[PDB]
Amino acid sequence: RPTVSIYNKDGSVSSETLALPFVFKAPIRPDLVRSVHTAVAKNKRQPY
Amino acid sequence: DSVFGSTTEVAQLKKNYFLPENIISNADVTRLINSDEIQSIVKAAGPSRVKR
Amino acid sequence: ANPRQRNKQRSGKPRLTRRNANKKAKAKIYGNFVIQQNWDKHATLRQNYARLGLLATPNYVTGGVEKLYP
Amino acid sequence: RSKPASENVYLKLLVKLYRFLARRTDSRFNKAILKRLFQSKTNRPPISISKIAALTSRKTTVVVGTVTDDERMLTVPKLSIAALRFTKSARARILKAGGEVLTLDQLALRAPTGSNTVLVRGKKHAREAY
Amino acid sequence: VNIIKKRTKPFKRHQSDRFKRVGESWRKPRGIDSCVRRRFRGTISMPKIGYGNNKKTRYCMPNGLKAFLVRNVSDVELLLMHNKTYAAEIAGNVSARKRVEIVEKARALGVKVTNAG
Amino acid sequence: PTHVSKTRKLRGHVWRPTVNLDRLWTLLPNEARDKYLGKNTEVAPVINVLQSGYGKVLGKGRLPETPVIVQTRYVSRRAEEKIKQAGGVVELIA
Amino acid sequence: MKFSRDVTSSRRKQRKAHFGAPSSVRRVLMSAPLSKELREQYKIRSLPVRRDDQITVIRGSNKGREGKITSVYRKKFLLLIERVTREKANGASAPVGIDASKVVITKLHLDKDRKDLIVRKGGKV
Amino acid sequence: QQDEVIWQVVGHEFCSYRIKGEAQNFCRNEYNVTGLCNRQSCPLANSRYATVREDNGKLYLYMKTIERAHFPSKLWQRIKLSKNYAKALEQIDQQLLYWPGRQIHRCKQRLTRLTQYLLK
RNA sequence: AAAACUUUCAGCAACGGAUCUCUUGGCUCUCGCAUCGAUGAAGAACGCAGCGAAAUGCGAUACGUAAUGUGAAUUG
RNA sequence: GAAGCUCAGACGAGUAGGCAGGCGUGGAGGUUUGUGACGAAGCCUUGGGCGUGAGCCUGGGUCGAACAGCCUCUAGU
RNA sequence: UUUCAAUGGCCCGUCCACGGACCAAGGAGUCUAGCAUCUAUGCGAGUGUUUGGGUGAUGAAAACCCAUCCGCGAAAUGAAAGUGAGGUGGGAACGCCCUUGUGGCGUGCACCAUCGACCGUAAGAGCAUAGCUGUUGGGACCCGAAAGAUGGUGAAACCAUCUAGUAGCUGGUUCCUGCCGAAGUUUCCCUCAGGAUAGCAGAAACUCAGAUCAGUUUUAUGAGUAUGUAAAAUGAGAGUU
RNA sequence: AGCUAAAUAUUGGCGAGAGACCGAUAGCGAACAAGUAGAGUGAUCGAAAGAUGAAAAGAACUUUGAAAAGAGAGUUAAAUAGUACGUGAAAUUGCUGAAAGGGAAGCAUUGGAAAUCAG
Repeated sequence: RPTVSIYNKDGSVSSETLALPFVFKAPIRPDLVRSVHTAVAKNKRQPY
Repeated sequence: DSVFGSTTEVAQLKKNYFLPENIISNADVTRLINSDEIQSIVKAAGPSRVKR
Repeated sequence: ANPRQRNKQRSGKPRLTRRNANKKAKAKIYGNFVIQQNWDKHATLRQNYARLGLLATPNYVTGGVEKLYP
Repeated sequence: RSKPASENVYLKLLVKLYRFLARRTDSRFNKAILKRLFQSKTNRPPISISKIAALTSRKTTVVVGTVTDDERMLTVPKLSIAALRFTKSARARILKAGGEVLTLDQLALRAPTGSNTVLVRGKKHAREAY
Repeated sequence: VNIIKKRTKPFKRHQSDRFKRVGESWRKPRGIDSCVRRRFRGTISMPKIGYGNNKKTRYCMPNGLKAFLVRNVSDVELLLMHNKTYAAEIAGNVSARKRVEIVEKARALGVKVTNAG
Repeated sequence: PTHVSKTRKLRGHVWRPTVNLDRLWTLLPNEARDKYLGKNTEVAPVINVLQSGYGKVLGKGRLPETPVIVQTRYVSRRAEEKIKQAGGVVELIA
Repeated sequence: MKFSRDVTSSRRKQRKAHFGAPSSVRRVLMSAPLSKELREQYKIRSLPVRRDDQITVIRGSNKGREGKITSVYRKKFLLLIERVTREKANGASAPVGIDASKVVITKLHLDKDRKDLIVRKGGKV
Repeated sequence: QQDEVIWQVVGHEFCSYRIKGEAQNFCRNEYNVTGLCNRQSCPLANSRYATVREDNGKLYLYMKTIERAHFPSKLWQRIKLSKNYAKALEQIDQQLLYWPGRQIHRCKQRLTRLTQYLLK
């Protein structure tokens, strides 16, 4: 599993590293994300 | 790791949740077409845009 | 719209503006002095009770619990 | 149908890979697979793990669609399946108890012409009221 | 390849001339005895797909360049590749200060400006 | 979606729940299946079919041959002998 | 961001409140900044205008002019400063009003009522 | 994940570099070589590429690799050319000989009109 | 084939008040609260400012009085 | 732009109905380092250009403060 | 652009008749509940968090998390007690040959059949959501009819409500281009209006590369120049649920 | 025979905070002196009407006119902002210029004449 560098406040790469979480290998579905977000972006409307 | 989990191990912060497994294993079709295992069996290619 | 609310729309008398709304109206604690010192004016009551070691309810919680760490 | 009805970008990759194979080999397996990728969800019914186990003991098994699990049957044989999707229970049962699971992109790497592969299908009845 | 336009005159809605309430814009008639819909003699001509122009010479000005609408100078930088086939057209609301910046930039890049004036 | 409608393209034109023996072994936890099924142990499992949502057991399916105790409010006549050759007994709830 | 439910960020209600402000509230909307030498030795940033205060007009066609305020014309949010005027057609001189935010204060009208306020608003005198 | 799944997201319809016109579309990205929404052109879509641009009477070529494609700070490697026009044509094409040479035409074409812009 | 008259085209002017931009108003939702009157209420009529007819406020103490607060106005 | 490119052949009326692809309208999310007092929107014109078309872009005039292309969401379109 | 000449061109919508003096703005298949089909997405013998509880400091009516239940499905059948579950043929794909192939040979998913059994079961396929379309009910595409009811005000009439009352009917119903394209009639059922099955028009899923069809004619007739029937010419890819 | 919190309802009252709402034929009947002008014996009914400009700086003065007003001026960034006041469409009308017209016009195709534009 790959690692990713951790950045200090100044910008220097710290010695520590974390392994990339499995979620970053999840499928990328621009068709699904729009279908969900179309309805979820509707759930704060006020009636008129 | 616990907010989302893994495709084979349940997430800790979401119950009975495993990540969605990909429909396709490898996401490189253009490499799949241009790989040996297919290029060895594929019959001879036709021509490109064909003369009138 | 009602004549009554048209009265103070066409009147010159200033309203009775009453300034009341508070987002997160988390009521502060009186009663016991010990708990009132060691209350968290931000965290919720069921967090605060479990922080102190006090059972918020003896009966089962009719929903979910809070799990922040595995 | 010239293209699938799904906006699944990953499906269009399978079709693109298997549109190349359909016209560039004589494999009637490829033409059958490409056509079945076009068919709707109602026409790609699920097959069960048990049914696959029966059909192999009655070679990589190929089913376009889903492979669900059969809880009634307990000890799963060794199998090599290649399907569009797998239910989580079915995938664990095939993988832990014996063989391995594949996918239609991997299966093309394995058998581009479909040699030594059985192309199964699931009972296309749905409800079928009468 | 040159340009040939299969028809120059526009299409005018029937009786558009007679009435000011009837617009000068084409609406297809729906009457079942409409001489215009039944394409009689000396009647107005209905648009058909047969009138469509040549694909290789479509959306082309009589000087063989397709008009690309330009709002700022960063749009003219896009026509860098296609100076030989696209003509830069200034948007109608671009101020005088920006307009000269675009025209001077287009002149440097060799991109024709349809409305340089 | 009032943009994709047909009026848009028309502008201008005029109590005994049932369980069966095949499913019977699934009601027990997956862990204890791996230590009671296929192993010859003196202790037999208890499958309290009542405490899963069924009152009756039916005779569908075949039986793994491990003697098993099944707790039911009701049992089919051809369900109970099928577990008999399986070595187990039906235990009836009062 | 106004994190409070106490205050309204409606545009409609903010304009009604500005244009329905009573004189005892218009008196605050008519504040003016303090000039640099006033600002540093009183440690205060602004002040509501008062008659007889000496101001210099910062912005407008009367830029750089000075003068004394004659009357803080509160109904129309205007300040009438002496010896700044516009000439009417017939020959009369009708002063025009400058806004209290477009003028800076270079000399105050100190009174015991103002002195308490200056030390009230974190100042020194 | 890889070049084709990224293509069907950044490339096909929605990007921050696309300009759809009367009947077609352009590609505003600076690192493009044709200005069009094409796979052989779009870097967001594809792996290693090469294209040239103009700065203050000077030309510069940008290059990228695959091992470094995940680290965007130093992902692009720039080379500055301030010697001559015909030299620039040779300085560019020489560095892309080990590279697929289908887009050498587009690269060489770009230098010419960049040079022509400097003259005009 | 002249002028007028009629018609069309263009320019200007008229008429008219569309379009656009605005907007201390509407409508809809949510939130908080419970407080009219025989100690004369709701409503009605008359009346009052230096100059007010409307509207507001107010009651022969009449565009108010006392008290507290602010701290120099009101404005035609 | 694999939704692409290329070669070839045939066919073209059309009511009821069936079928796909587009043009314009008010608002919403995203985007364009987007347009604008050096003149936004509108409006006008014997000015020009584009599309078979719905429509679009533009010159000049008038005008004075906001508007739009693209991907999508929504309708008192 | 305007005018001129040559040829042409009945006024539009509606059902002769009815509507139309002219212009600008407004103006009609909408929202919603249930059901049905289809496509997509998520999961899969399961599925659905949003009645609630938890949580959310930054737009806290959003997002995020979850306990017990419950809905539908996982088993039917009888009115009810009660009870309660294959091999043959083809056939998609693969292997295999002889040496191509053909053909043979295996393998046989779906499904179709025959031929078998078990009480419908036979190795479960659904559940939710969004979209499209159809239909039923709500004012229900827009406008429009004669009455009535309540409670009032005058001296039966009048007034505000019920009330957007009632429509089998009248009139109107707003953008473009493209593709395909009818029947205009048998059939029956049918007190009543209709309902039909079929035909014509389509959309999806599956067989043979056919001698399968044909608004055609032949061949052979049989009987009375015609008539029907079965069995070569010609064209076409014909089919089916 | 009797009482009783909370959870629950809330187009009215006293206030607030919003909105994928409407934008002056819309939205409440009423954005404005609106339940107002007004109508009816009465019960009831019931409208239309928003925008000068940054600031009135609302046009001094002369002249013609009895007056209304006009013409000069003057204010302004602008009077193509003059209170009949942002923008100022169409119908409709007046003048000017061009053109055609013998009991129709309008339109269509093709070209000439004049006008005008481009490349």
